[PDB]
Amino acid sequence: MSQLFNNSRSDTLFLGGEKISGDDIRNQNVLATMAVANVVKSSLGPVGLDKMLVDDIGDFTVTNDGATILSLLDVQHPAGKILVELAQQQDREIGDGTTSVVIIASELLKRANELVKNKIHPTTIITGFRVALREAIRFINEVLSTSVDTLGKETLINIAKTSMSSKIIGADSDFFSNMVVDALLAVKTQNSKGEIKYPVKAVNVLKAHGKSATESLLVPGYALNCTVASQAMPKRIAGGNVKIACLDLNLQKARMAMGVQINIDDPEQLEQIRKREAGIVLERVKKIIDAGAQVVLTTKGIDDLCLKEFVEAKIMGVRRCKKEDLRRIARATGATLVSSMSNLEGEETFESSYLGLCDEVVQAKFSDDECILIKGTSKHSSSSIILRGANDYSLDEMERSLHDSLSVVKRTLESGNVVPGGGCVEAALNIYLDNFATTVGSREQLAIAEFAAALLIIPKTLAVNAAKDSSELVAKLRSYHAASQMAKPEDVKRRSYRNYGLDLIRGKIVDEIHAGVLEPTISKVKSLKSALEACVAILRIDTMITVDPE
Amino acid sequence: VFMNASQERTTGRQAQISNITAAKAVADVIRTCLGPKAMLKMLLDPMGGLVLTNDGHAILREIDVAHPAAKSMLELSRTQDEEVGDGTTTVIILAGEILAQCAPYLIEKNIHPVIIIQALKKALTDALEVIKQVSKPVDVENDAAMKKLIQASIGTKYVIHWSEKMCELALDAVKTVRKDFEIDIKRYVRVEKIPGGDVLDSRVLKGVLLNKDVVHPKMSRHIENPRVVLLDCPLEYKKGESQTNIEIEKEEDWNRILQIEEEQVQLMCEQILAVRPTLVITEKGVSDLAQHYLLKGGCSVLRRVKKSDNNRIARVTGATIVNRVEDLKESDVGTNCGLFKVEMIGDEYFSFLDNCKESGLQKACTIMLRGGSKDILNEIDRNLQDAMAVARNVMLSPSLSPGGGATEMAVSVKLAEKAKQLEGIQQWPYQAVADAMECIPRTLIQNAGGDPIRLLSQLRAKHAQGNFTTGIDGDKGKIVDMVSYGIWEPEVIKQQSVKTAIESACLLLRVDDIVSGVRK
Amino acid sequence: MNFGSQTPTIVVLKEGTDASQGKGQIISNINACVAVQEALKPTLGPLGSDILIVTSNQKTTISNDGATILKLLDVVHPAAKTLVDISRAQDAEVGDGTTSVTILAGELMKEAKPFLEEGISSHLIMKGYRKAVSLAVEKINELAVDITSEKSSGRELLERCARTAMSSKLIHNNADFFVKMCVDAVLSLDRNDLDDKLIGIKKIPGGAMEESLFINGVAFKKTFSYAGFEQQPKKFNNPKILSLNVELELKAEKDNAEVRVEHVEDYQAIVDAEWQLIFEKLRQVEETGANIVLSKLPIGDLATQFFADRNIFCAGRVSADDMNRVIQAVGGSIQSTTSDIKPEHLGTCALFEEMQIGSERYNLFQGCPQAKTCTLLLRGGAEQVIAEVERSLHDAIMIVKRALQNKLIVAGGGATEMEVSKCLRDYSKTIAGKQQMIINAFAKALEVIPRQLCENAGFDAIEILNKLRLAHSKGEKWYGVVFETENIGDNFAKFVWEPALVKINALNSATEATNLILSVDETITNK
Amino acid sequence: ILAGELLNVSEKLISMGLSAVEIIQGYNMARKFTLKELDEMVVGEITDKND
Repeated sequence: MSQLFNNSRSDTLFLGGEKISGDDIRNQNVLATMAVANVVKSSLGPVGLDKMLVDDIGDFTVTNDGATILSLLDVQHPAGKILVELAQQQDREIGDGTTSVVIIASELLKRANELVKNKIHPTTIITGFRVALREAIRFINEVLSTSVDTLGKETLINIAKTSMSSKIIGADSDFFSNMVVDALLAVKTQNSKGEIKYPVKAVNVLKAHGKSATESLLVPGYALNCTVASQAMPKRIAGGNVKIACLDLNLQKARMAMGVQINIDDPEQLEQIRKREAGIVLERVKKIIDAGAQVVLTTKGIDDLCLKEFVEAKIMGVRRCKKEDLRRIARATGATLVSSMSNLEGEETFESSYLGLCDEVVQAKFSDDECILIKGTSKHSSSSIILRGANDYSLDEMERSLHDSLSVVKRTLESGNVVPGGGCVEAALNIYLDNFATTVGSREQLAIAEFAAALLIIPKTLAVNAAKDSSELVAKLRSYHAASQMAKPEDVKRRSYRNYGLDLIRGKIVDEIHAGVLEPTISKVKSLKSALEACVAILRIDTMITVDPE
Repeated sequence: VFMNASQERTTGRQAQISNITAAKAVADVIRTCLGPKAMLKMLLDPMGGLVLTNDGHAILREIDVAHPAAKSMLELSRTQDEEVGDGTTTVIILAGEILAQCAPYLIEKNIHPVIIIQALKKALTDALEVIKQVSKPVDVENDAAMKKLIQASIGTKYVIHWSEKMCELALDAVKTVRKDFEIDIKRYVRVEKIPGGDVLDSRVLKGVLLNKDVVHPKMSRHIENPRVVLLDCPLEYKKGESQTNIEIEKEEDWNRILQIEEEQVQLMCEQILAVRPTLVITEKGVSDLAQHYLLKGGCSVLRRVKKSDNNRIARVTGATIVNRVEDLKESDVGTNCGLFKVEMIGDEYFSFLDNCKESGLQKACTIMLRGGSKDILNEIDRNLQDAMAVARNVMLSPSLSPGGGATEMAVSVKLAEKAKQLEGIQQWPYQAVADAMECIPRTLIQNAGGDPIRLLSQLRAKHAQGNFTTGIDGDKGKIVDMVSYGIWEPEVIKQQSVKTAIESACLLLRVDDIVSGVRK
Repeated sequence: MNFGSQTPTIVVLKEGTDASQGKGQIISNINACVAVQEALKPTLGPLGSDILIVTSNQKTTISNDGATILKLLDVVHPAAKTLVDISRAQDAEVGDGTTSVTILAGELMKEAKPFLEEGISSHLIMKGYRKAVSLAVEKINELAVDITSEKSSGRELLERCARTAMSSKLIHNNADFFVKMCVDAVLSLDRNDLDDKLIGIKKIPGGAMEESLFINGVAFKKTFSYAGFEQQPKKFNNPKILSLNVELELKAEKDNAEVRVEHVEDYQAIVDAEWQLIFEKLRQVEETGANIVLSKLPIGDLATQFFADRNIFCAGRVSADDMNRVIQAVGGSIQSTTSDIKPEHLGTCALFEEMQIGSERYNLFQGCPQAKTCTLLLRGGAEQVIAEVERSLHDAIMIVKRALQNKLIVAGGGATEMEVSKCLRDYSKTIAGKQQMIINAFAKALEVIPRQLCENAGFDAIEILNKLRLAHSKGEKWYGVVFETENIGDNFAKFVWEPALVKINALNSATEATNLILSVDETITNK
Repeated sequence: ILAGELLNVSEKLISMGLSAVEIIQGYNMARKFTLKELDEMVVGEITDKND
């Protein structure tokens, strides 16, 4: 919307690029805001559609997550990097509301920029947003609903299906609902002296393309992706109480410390010194084999020298794997991870307490890839999910689709209070802020009234991607929510409305409780706070100064 | 400007139209590659070689296609190959037609893609039940039944003339690798090829075929009962991880250094002679000094061997790989070796190791092939991988699906009947699936030279009344039944064709906009 | 079957043609109109600021109104040309409010931005504007009060309406002397036939603006002044003005005539014959007693030599637009035949004097009570001020020009737009449909004119609009913003009035300009 | 619009193996039947053409 550029003044000189001041900066900030905003508008909602990005090498990326889309977009505009890093902050902390916080913060900048031309001061505009946000948080606490009179896991099953919507797994969300709920409950641990916490990424995601996505098997235990060192080793271990050895010590021919220079005056010493180099490693592996360990995990590669004794003893060898993956194996099976093998005494020894316990250790071949399936852990339970699709690019989307579903359920069990989703909160916060600021009024009434209509961008965008009539659905959301705000908590009726609306599939107003769509209260909070700081930082900038690179 | 973006942004309905048109062109090239009369496609690689095959897997692999949507069709080729290996051409043709036939709308009806996707998920579930009902189980222990089953993929290839000989090679190769459930893998199947010769003279021989002649002239090239021992360590003198750096004060110490190097290697040779092996195989290089003391005891020396061949040798003779010479024992020595011989061929030498054939570890075997040239060998090798993969599905899944396009047409009839009973808004996406299923048997008519209008009209009428085995004849282009046609195909091949094609179509329907060249 | 090698695909449209469709094309078309509006926002209001524009020819032109501003810059984007057409149509038809029409036309597109982002297609949005524009015009006619009801004077009616257009220009401070000119300029013209070519203003470099004069006569300036000039008296008492369409020359523009004479004595006759033919037409002019001779075509030397002894002033090479302005005030009309000149075709006047200003001499006709024409001589320090005041008086005369045809009192200065907007909000409450939000947006879009009034004045526009809606609650009219008292109040007591053709055409042009671009969802540009 | 859709509905005809020779005869016989049925549907016959 900027034409004629700007006239360079000779009385004003600075090294590097020219300095632009006035309304042109805020006009370019909104122009750069709407550029990244229009990308995530079509990807929001179950009726939304994602976009494709080419890497110039021929490979592409198909994902519905707004964080990955903005991460692949490198913005040269200084204020444009705020919304890019906002999505990376959203999924890292809460894990949900990534597309919404970008669209909410975009409408906050579009309406506030129109208010700056109204001559109201930006700090007064910012004050109106912060005062309205303080009361909006208090309204969120009033609409909280604690799960009660629910049968089994249906509470977590219905909430998990909300994050599965808008993504390729939305059609299969009925089958995938039981896999996500049971995955985070198996990794359940205890910390902070009684506080329940869950690990992130602990559930392994394996990519094997074949069969169908609905046939994906849920392994009652951890699965590790690795290839066997020697093909002569057994791929299946029969019998219970399988001992797993988690070790960071590789078995290889190793050079002595660089600070040592061997000088020998006799040729006869060349036989014993060369033999002892391999003999030192034998002392560590000999005590492990005698302990009866069936599976030996190793962080680093193992030469064929020590792989001979594993075949005779029927011990399965393992080579380089991720360091963070071997930690949860020892914790689940009861083994203790050993970075360097040593004892309190000056003599080397091996204790049976360092060996894990499980029901069985098997290696299953999915397509042409081979992975180990560890089922029936002893000390702590675990889980893994093997995603199946038509091509590897669909599996890349299902990984972020599964990772986003794990973050929503994680925040669900931390706070029992939940709020209805599907544009119900955004429609409820509009009317609550309409009656608000009418008492104070004065100049701040205009800035607060625009903040209420700024949250209307979320429910209106959902109806556009559905190829339906938006004005018909928006007028209904304003009809049920407005009249019920003044209700008195007796004679019932009344507030029984306003708790539901905006169903994109059938285009009708239906109850979200019977539908099952819900959202955790953690995803709603901190989303407007992060969107506010992104709006305040950009709005306060009168002049942008660019320095040419050296 | 802003970031990396814009240029020409394709938005609206034309972005999905470009995805349908580009993906449709993928199946149009291999459209003539389906059926027994299918032609061949010659490919030109940047390396300077030549690839001539009718298999859509190898055709779409070497061809470089630059397009966001069209590359997703290229990835579907390895989906059918790695999971099964048969039907790669059928999946691409089916998935290419589904996107065009099931979603011409949104150009006209303006139906939302997810609404169509919800109907595709219900159509995939009903399509699996129809295949299960038309599938008749077959005995896996019948040798005569497995021969006609392997010829299914052979009928569309060039080896159909040798199909009587080809089924003998594929049946013995899968049965040998099969280990007792009955899990087999092609990593132990050897693809090694012999240039020249007669195809009828090619036979599957147990053991590992080595290209290396014996090292010494006095090494026996004929042994009645060879005893094989595998050594990973080289017979040469190991320098060690750290430098020795001998300081020699007196002139007599230097000669002892070179004298021990002869005795140290001799010490490793004396430990080998304890088990008196007839054939010694070393993974790494061997010194000319170590071969003498091994020849005195009767041991045989060979050239360095790759790691891939060491695993196949241990399975045939039952030997165990022994790295440490001091730990070598008689229990790890391979036995039950039928014959050891070396035949002369102008290109290279060839060493034969025969198995005594008489539960334990799975046996390994190599497939010898005599072609007319080097490129003909690569074509039959791809034909064997497609033919031997058929025997892997019947063993794991005894169910047997109808072939000759009868599977896809049987589903199209059932989808049309339930389309009127379902009604609703999903009737159009659900009924459009049946139109994409009948395109595969329609291709058989176009390649045969018949009239698809009159043949497909009588095929649908005779399908309900006559039987579910009615299909299109490849050679005569007539209406025949698969019962008297004598050729059938496993259900796993048909299940992978329906699942992969539908699951891939749902990915392309969700595309909104396309931006190219963002960054690396 | 193919000809050879490979055949590339043929693109439907010609290579290089820019074509884009969908909702993104309309947003790009609206932003093109808003960007043009940004330059005309500060110009609205008596406190508005001028815009300096330099073209590719380095020709300096300063114009406050949006009609000439859009003429200087060359517009490329098609949607931005729509704002240029409404500015030129408003200028030719009326000439007042050419900037306000662009502000209203672009504001309707701005209020339609959140509607296009929704699921509402542009066809239903145009229906609300077409329905609201019909009711908005009927409200203006109901707020118009006839001036003859109070039985006031007709001269004072045109004075108050002329001072309104003097705002935002350089005349606002000097309007005391300048308004008394243009008001007397329209009264000289016939009430049945009003012409903008007769009021044409000459550009005279130098001088002061307050030194200008108004006389019912006209000035044809001068071109050459051949031999015999500066001897003739430049001050006449009661001269007889004569005009000739025939050219006085000796064989100059006449076609070549071959003359063949076979005798020497006959050659002497043809030489003196040309002297008799030229002096015959000159003698017939003296017989009529005409003291002033005007001509469109150049005047020969012998002509001016003949009238030099008779003191009769003669000036030729006068443009046709100036001569047509002279023939009205001089009574009888040009006779191109010297022998056909009759006494009743000659003109007269009470006084004639030629004075020099800005190193240029001008013949001024004075003392013509029956003159139906008028002249305006403007001065100034800069040459751009002269072009600004000329265009300022041009739009000012159009106020009193359209007022004589139809006399209607309409509020101005944000008073009319706020009253019509409230009447539309009460009508929108009974719609109960998609048009309810469009009419409320249409009434809110009409408030943009009072916005730039307070913004350019330095006062906040939020507090003023809040005081308006509380005041407009009870029945009120002419109530608007006042810049002098700094307080908003009744404009009827301020005597500031505006014609009805300004507000009626502004609503119809803004609606027509808005519905034209919103109906185009795809733009194709070849070459 | 009508001529553009006649080519779009022929997309399924050609895909089924119907030659373009019989396609021309299909539209020609259908066009003659269309013009003959338009006369019976006219309720707006007017002899005035003046008022």
